[PDB]
Amino acid sequence: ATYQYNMNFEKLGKCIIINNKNFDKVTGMGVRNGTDKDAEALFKCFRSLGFDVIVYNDCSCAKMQDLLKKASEEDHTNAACFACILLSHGEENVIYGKDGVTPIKDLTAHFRGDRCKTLLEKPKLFFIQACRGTINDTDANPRYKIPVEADFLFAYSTVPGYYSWRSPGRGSWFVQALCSILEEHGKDLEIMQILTRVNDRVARHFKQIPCVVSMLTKELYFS
Amino acid sequence: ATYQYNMNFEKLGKCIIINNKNFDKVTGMGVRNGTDKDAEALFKCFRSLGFDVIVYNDCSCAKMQDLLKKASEEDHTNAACFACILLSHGEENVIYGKDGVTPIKDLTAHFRGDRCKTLLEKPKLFFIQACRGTELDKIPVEADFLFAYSTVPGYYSWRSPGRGSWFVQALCSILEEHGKDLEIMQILTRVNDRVARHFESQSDDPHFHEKKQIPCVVSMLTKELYFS
Amino acid sequence: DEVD
Amino acid sequence: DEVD
Ligand SMILES: [Cl-]
Ligand SMILES: [Cl-]
Repeated sequence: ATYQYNMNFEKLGKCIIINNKNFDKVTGMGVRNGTDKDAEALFKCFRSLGFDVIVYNDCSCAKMQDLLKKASEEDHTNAACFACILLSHGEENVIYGKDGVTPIKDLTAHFRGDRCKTLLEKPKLFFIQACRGTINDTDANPRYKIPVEADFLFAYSTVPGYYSWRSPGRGSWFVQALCSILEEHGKDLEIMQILTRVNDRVARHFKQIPCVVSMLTKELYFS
Repeated sequence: ATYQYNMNFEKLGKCIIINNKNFDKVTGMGVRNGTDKDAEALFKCFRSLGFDVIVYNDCSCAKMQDLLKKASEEDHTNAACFACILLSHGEENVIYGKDGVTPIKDLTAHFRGDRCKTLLEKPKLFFIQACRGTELDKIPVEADFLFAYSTVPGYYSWRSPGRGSWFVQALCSILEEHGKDLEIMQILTRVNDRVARHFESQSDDPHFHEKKQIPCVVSMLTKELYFS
Repeated sequence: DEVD
Repeated sequence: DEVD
């Protein structure tokens, strides 16, 4: 009860997928073939969880910041949680937009406890398929005041030092492993159980080392 | 059973605690009062789990790298896992020794599968009480690694001079109560909630008064971890 | 296989 | 309180 996130809302929440395939010449990054199959697969396996999935394609850095800012300004009162999936190139601490790079923490900053009150005390999930190279109070009352970075979870396809692999004709191993486990155990297992299995699935595929960065305060079941 | 780590070994594993309290004057780092309570409390709650705990105080950067290197050179064949707790000052990607800083990933690099065969496919646990950059408030890691940070990069890691650090207080409190029952992520999630709700900073400087802290768990684990 |  |  008090150790699980309250999932008794009218809807599970919004899931925003940013699918970056084609990049400007000045970025020096090539076409990400196979990411369309990832986005479509992610669309299906997340709709099944109960998420209202929205897919954007080839977004510039300003575009990525704007749509996430707009989404954080929506009314999530009757929503249980929020999810965001990023499919693009990436270096350390940054994700690639169509025209360049933008700090990942700049994208997630919009959903902090002090900036997004309707998602306060609610799970905020970020799934990131990419390489990784190598402030006010939430409340005036100290009794309800929580850290602004609380209830955040990050699921990276890899760790800094290793590559994030993607099959041009099939898609990334991380997405395939993620959707597969969500289809089978997305309604019965806790989020860390699901992601731990994801880490194993990609590991036994053999380098690529997926990881989870969790600031969650409760256990997360998709009920 | 096939989704858990095999815990059927003679011992749970080795646990090294590095307790850095006093630092050289050249560093300009103050005394970390309360860390002695932390080190002793951690000694108790980790021994209760079944760890072989050893505590070192005020280690240099060379010493810290040495004792962890010597640890990875030991035989962990009959051990289920390995744990290491770091208690000191710190910044982004680095932790303070008595004579300066040293990168955290250099400390953990010794326990990688290619340098530590007897710990291959066994969980390596690293608990770190230190600041990780405060502007708001490289050898790669591997699978079966877990980092339990006291805070999020960019934010402070608080410590009560008379009671100890918030993260350690919460950690042993959860471990003594549910350490034998819950999976490692369940424990750390409750630690997150405990630190996030029970504590707020005390200072006559209103800018640093009643500030909040959320720990950060980085898991590369491939299986579930029960200490029993 | 390509990398990101 | 103190910081690390
Ligand atoms: Cl494609
Ligand atoms: Cl002390």
